[PDB]
Amino acid sequence: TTYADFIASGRTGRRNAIHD
Amino acid sequence: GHMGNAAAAKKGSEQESVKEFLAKAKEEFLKKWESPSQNTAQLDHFDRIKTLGTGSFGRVMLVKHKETGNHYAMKILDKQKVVKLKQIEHTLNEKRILQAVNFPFLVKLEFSFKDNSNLYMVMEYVPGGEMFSHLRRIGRFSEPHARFYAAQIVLTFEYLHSLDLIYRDLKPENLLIDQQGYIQVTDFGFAKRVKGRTWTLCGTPEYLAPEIILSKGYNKAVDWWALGVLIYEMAAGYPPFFADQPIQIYEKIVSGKVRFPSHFSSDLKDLLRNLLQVDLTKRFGNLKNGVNDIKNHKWFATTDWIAIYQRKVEAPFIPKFKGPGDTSNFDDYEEEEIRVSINEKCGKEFTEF
Ligand SMILES: C[C@@H]1CNCCN1S(=O)(=O)c1cccc2cnccc12
Repeated sequence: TTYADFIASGRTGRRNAIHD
Repeated sequence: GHMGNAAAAKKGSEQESVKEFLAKAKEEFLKKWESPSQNTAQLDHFDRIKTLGTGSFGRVMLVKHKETGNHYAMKILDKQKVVKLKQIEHTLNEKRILQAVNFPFLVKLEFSFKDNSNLYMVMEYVPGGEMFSHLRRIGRFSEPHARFYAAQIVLTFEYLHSLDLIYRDLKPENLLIDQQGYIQVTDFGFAKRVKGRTWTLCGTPEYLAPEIILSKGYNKAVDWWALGVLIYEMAAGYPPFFADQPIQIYEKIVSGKVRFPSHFSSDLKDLLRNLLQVDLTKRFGNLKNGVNDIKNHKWFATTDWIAIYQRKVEAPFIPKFKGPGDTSNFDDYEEEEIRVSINEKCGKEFTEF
């Protein structure tokens, strides 16, 4: 599922801005 | 047509009143922008209680004002680290913007000061925590719930853009929920006063507009793209473009393809296709009709914009609140004392703070 793909991305936590 | 005479006259008058409000708000902003405040408190006026958040910038602590007993959120920046990170202009800009703006969904700077080692910005304490945490916990927000938050962002960007401020940092991580369930926007380091175009690569991968990724000159329409990402993520529980690595996210963003959960309403999909529009000549918020294309869209037909501004709408969600100083809606962090050097650091660079 799309939700499963989201979990698989590893980007479910707080996301940093580019400069970091 | 779509509106009878009474409805059309009401909408026309409402849009004219917005213009009148914004003209006065710009006058008030420019007065404060030209004459900022400074040195309105000192460190031993506050007891430090708990760290609420950390970043490369420094940290934000819950503090209690001794004289009044009021709680506040105190942002502490290490001057030497700000310099090493090339963030002098951003830090001075954040403070200058915060002291000059005034809007019910923008956090209020109550005090600022500096000492030998650090810079301090003391803001009202917003006890409900980040939207991010509530969204991941609940999973997704209903369309009425997402719409209540979205309306506040639309009005906030309408205000900021009238002042020629581009925000550039929208995401659930950067939105707090207050005691009445309304939104507070806090971070202005990446905001810029630009009437025309600007060119800096900045933001968060999932929320970047295509024209930023493609290294173009861009304008305030990047904020309306980001609103589209935010509405999508609030209503789905995940953003429209994601992948293992940022370069793969960017390929998706620029492709012009977006897919929706089957539970999205047709009205929501129509709005999102017009906000997540790669073609700038077609993106809502960037057309002749301006913000009105968004505010008058069918998905917002039940929104009473004045009632949202006046905070008279009952919020769909009230965070848990046990009393002043309750920190249960924030994370736990390792505490670290704040040392003040006997020697002033970086005085020249921060002379305007
Ligand atoms: C995520 C937000 C924004 N990014 C920086 C870190 N913070 S914060 O530490 O929560 C924070 C910042 C500003 C004012 C605040 C007022 N009340 C509570 C917390 C506050």
